[PDB]
Amino acid sequence: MSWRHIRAEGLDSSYTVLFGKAEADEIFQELEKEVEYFTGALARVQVFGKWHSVPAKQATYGDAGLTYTFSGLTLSPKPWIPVLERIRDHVSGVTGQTFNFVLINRYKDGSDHICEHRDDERELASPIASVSFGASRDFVFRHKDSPSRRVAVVRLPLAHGSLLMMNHPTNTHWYHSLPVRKKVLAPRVNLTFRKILLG
DNA sequence: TCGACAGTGAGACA
DNA sequence: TGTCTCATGTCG
Ligand SMILES: [Mg+2]
Repeated sequence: MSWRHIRAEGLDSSYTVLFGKAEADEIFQELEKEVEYFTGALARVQVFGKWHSVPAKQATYGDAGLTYTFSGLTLSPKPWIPVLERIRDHVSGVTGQTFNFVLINRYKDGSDHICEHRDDERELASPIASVSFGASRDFVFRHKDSPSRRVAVVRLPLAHGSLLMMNHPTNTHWYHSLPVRKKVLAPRVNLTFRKILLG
């Protein structure tokens, strides 16, 4: 496989094109058709007098019997459906890793974005694999100390059919964003595969 | 609650 | 002047 290695102080990611266009088109259509997102209908749930947010506008699938936590609650993901198994297997096939969980986000146009954040490290093992379909969207890495010092910025279009692996310690020293882009009008679907520890 | 996203001011440039 | 990009406040 042909990989672009994105390297900098505390940043190890690599990027490749996982699926050719024909196949990326097919899979995208199947995703749009088949994935079931949480609606907005239920925002919060309260226990012991303290509220807890409930996932909205995302879908989670994973292995039977698995549980993950979210905003303090413990959930079960939907069991895998075939298009996701197909995608998981290609990722596995090209990295040597296994994954038991995927978080799917849909960005219906360039107004949908994600603000700077660092993944919830607490429940993970190991590399996060991010697979993109639909419209190309720029993805941005900013160092968590850049205020103290001035560290470089790294900017990467995540293209249709692509795979971005984020390996240690990329998620420890750098925040990530998917910034707004008005010019972009078509939707993007992103799949983030993880391995949730049984411990 | 605290996580997703609304809101906003500075700067760029058309 | 108008839209965009970058980098604290709110609320369910
Ligand atoms: Mg993330």
